Amino acid sequence: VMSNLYSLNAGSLTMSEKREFPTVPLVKLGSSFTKVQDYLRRFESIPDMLELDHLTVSGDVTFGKNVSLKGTVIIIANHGDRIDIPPGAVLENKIVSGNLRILDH
Amino acid sequence: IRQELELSVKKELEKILTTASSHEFEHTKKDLDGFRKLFHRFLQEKGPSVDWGKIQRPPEDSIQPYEKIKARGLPDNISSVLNKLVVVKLNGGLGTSMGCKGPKSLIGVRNENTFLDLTVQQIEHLNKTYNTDVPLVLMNSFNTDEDTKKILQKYNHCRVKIYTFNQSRYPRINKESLLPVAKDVSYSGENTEAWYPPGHGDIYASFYNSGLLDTFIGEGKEYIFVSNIDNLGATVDLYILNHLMNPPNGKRCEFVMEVTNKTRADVKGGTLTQYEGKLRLVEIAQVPKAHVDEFKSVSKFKIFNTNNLWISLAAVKRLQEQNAIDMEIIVNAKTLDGGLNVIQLETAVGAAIKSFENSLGINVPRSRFLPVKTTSDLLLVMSNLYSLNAGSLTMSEKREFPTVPLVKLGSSFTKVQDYLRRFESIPDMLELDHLTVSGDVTFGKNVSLKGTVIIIANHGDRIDIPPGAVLENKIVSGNLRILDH
Amino acid sequence: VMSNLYSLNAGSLTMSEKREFPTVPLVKLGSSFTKVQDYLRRFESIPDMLELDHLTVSGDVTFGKNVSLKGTVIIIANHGDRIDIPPGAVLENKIVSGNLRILDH
Amino acid sequence: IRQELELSVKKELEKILTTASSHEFEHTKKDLDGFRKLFHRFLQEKGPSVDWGKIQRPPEDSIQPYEKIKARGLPDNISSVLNKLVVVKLNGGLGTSMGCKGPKSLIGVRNENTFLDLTVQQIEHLNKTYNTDVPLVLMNSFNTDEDTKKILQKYNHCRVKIYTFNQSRYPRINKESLLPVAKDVSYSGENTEAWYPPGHGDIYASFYNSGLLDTFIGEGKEYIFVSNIDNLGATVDLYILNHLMNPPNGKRCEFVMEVTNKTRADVKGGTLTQYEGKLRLVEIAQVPKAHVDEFKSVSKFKIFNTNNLWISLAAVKRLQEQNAIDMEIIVNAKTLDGGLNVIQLETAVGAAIKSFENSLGINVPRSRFLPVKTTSDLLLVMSNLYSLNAGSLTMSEKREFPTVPLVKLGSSFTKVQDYLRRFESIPDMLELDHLTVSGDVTFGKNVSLKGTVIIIANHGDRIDIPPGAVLENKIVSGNLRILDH
Ligand SMILES: O=c1ccn([C@@H]2O[C@H](COP(=O)(O)OP(=O)(O)O[C@H]3O[C@H](CO)[C@@H](O)[C@H](O)[C@H]3O)[C@@H](O)[C@H]2O)c(=O)[nH]1
Ligand SMILES: [Zn+2]
Ligand SMILES: [Zn+2]
Ligand SMILES: [Zn+2]
Ligand SMILES: [Zn+2]
Ligand SMILES: [Zn+2]
Ligand SMILES: [Zn+2]
Ligand SMILES: [Zn+2]
Repeated sequence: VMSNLYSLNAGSLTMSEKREFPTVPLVKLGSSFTKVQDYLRRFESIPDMLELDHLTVSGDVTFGKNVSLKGTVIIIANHGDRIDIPPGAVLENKIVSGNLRILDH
Repeated sequence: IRQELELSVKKELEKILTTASSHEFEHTKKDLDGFRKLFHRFLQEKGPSVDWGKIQRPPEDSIQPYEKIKARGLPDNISSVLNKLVVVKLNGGLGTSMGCKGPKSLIGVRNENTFLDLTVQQIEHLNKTYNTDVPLVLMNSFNTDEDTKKILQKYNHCRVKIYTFNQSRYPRINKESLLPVAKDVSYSGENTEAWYPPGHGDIYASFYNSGLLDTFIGEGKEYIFVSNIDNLGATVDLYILNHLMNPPNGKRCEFVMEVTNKTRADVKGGTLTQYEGKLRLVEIAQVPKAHVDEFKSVSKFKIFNTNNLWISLAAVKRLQEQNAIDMEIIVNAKTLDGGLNVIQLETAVGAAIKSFENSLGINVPRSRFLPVKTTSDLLLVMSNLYSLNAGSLTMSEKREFPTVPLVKLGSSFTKVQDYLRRFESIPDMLELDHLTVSGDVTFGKNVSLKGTVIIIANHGDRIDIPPGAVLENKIVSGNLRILDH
Repeated sequence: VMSNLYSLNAGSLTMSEKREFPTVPLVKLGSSFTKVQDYLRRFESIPDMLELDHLTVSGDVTFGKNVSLKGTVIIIANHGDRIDIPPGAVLENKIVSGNLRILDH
Repeated sequence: IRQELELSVKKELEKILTTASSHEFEHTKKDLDGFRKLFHRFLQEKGPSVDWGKIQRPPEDSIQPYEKIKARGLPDNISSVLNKLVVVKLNGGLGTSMGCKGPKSLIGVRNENTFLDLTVQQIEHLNKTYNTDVPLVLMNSFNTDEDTKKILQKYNHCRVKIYTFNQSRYPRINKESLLPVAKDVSYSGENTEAWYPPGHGDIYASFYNSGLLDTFIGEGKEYIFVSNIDNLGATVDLYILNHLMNPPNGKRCEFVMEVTNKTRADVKGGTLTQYEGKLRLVEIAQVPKAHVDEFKSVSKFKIFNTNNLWISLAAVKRLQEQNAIDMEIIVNAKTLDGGLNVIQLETAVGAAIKSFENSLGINVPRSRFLPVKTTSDLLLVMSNLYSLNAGSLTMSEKREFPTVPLVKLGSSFTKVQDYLRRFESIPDMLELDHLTVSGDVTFGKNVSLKGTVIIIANHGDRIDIPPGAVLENKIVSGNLRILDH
């Protein structure tokens, strides 16, 4: 609902005219995202989901600004591990797993 | 300059020619002739491109929905139309994508039936029920010709007339220097890396030179139906056939291609446009990089090409006789193990649709387009998700939702041996929707996969899904090993 | 006592006649199964132990519905690791170990 | 509308006022008056209020190269010229960024010497060698005043007259209400929730009201040298002082700020320009909408402000008693304990340069601009890379190349306490160019770092660099625990 997948007017949401395929994508964020505070925290910005179809996020994950999610994206971070998807990242039909931490210099 | 290039290449080509066993010299000469013409055309125009201004969406009567065709009903006498048809299957390729050495056609698909077994079973059963005699023509390649002929013996008692004709063989040409890399050696020289099957497209030239189209046109045949051996959906359709040999208002269509609607997946290409009065198959490479996104857009172009084509022998002969048959030049670059950057010129059978009169598209269900590119497809096709009869696969009546699920097995599964190894049995996928398997994974017997199952095993780790396991909308990760006690 | 290993009638328990041999099997559930609450929560249902001899389960372990245990089963989840036995899983003469998490979708 | 709301706010402030300290009651209003003036002023000009056209680059001789001043620069008499000067240091800052409450000035920088200790040392040694009497003055804040006045007992016997004055404290203002945050709890609820220092501008208002202006101008002082206590480079320069009090052609300069060339790091600061006939300090904020990217361009504006200023007390009195002092209103916002969003108004001391006659910048070497803001700077300053003499740091002459090396310590090193703990001694960094350390890292005694050194201890991991280790153009990673036996 927050993504550009949808458009809001007069308190009414409708799917984007720019959605190439009429269907609503599938998105399952893990337990790390369950609480709204956490959800908001972990998305630097709401990524581009206009071309998205499947999205599975499981572990400890974060999203920088201007990430773009297309088609089937399965990001999975194992227990203990964490994944920091860098900003501007374009994930299209990728399955991304492991343990990556991005730190300030 | 360009002329000097051409003539410089060709007399070197003449030098190559001088090497030949007489066994298959004259048939070599033609191929060289064919190549050379391709090369003459190659430099006739460069940066092959299309004027986007002159492009248009096809008229609504130029791509008819298959359900109208089926609406019309099947023909009054199936025999008389089946006897006017000939089945052609493309067999140019081998199972290296599936990690098998031999021709693809031979890889086992379901219950010890290989692709070829399935095609043969189909046409045979077709004949047996309709008391007709349809031929099967296999367009082989130098990589598959021999490997393939060896096994044709199995079909001596099966009720079908299997033919064969070898596709051309063109020299790979170096990229920087537009010269051929061949050392004037035969096939036996292990210089097979210096040759290639031009195109699925040269079939016109290859089918003409084989003399089978004259046999068949003389034998009272009107149409050939070309498809791939791996495309399990490319059955011979009696409705499409009816619309071909009993045409309404007397419109004879020389060339009709099956198209289907695009998914976000298959945006790849092969969409019909109206260009300069006639239908044209347009591929992404042909489109400028300015309008490449607009070309992919599903509003403007809703369909794409299934290389299921029905063509009239007559028109093939007429057009090939005149060299009026026209297809864009695919310049395909490759770098092989030897460490050599080369290009190889080729053509796509579909692209010729613009040279035929009254060319037509018909939007067939995806059911007719089930390419088995890789082992994940195999998993679909082997499961109870599908049902096999007379070499024809159809989706299970027990599939609650009409869609085909999505399945992506990792690199550990890529090779058929590995795939078979890792599945103790083919699991229940009747209720499946998404399946992603990534790492080192194994499946015991009587596993059941429902909805969205994402099994993921990390690098190094391994997952042994125990037998009888029911995974429904689960995402399972980690490292579990099950050992015998 | 809870399994199909015993049949209950009018309060009275009697070992199932279907049991091949009159011997009672050996079962040792780890510390994570000591409290009745955990135990109950950790077995989505009572598995099939009618052909069981040896059951040893140690560590963080979870059972799905309809699991079938036969002969000798040893399930060892190390410190920090968990093991979720998927439902319907039949284990017959096996030692199963490692770290496997089964999450909903 | 705006005025109607302003007066509404003024009433509230009067409601604030009625509570105060008997002994410290009155001046509060003086501070408060300054506040409204600020409020009036900030509503007077809403928006950019500055075009892009009238701005031009400073003409040459607007700013003179320090090398030109140092040429035949030392005065014939250094006592008399020093006797006319008073040193002012900005002490209204805490070391919370370095993880301590205390005023930043009190944080030990080198060999148990604090920033203050260094300054005091410097001017004391000045006095002792040149037989003069230079005063030192601290601009304190309500966060540092008491804490500073408590420890000033140290320098009782040190030959230097130290004075102190507290800058104004203004009430924060709510972003939507435009009314004072005014929790006023009372101040028992802490100030950060309740009050703030106006940033550097006030210096003119509070330095006058303290009576020190009249004192020093009356004592026989002509000039006042302003800088930060954390800027180790900002020493009393006798050459600048000579070009200042003994100017050529008798042209006296009432205001002069030291600027320096912009490195890639210092492209975010404010820069000197010529606007409407006079030199002015311009800020990013001052440059709305179009033409913004060019401001950053080092081609257009090659220098930035060091905040090392020299001013005439006479000019300050003359301009302050006329309220002719004009600085661009700066508005900033944030909140935390309040769980609020809050606005506070302040000004900048450097901005006032426009309101002075014969304003003149000078381009000093970075030698004089060395702001110690983080532990990473402490490591740099504490190392053999710098030599200490009488509170003055100078880069080692042994340093082959004049450039300062880059060093970045991790989150584990942010607090000076942790930082000190993690270095059994300051390593040799004299041949260092590039140092990056991240994670749980510790250094033994007599470590030597040369060239580029990257030390990465991943999450959970520790790295104990063994003592005496010499690391030269290495990147060390992993997990190593060195224990005692
Ligand atoms: O020069 C060649 C190469 C391959 N083949 C045969 O045909 C198939 C090659 O086609 P495939 O690898 O299945 O993909 P494409 O070459 O793109 O051709 C067809 O199969 C694709 C399956 O996705 C469809 O997308 C295309 O539209 C359709 O033209 C192989 O099985 C070979 O037996 C030939 O006859 N000649
Ligand atoms: Zn031969
Ligand atoms: Zn094989
Ligand atoms: Zn459940
Ligand atoms: Zn000068
Ligand atoms: Zn300050
Ligand atoms: Zn002293
Ligand atoms: Zn600490």
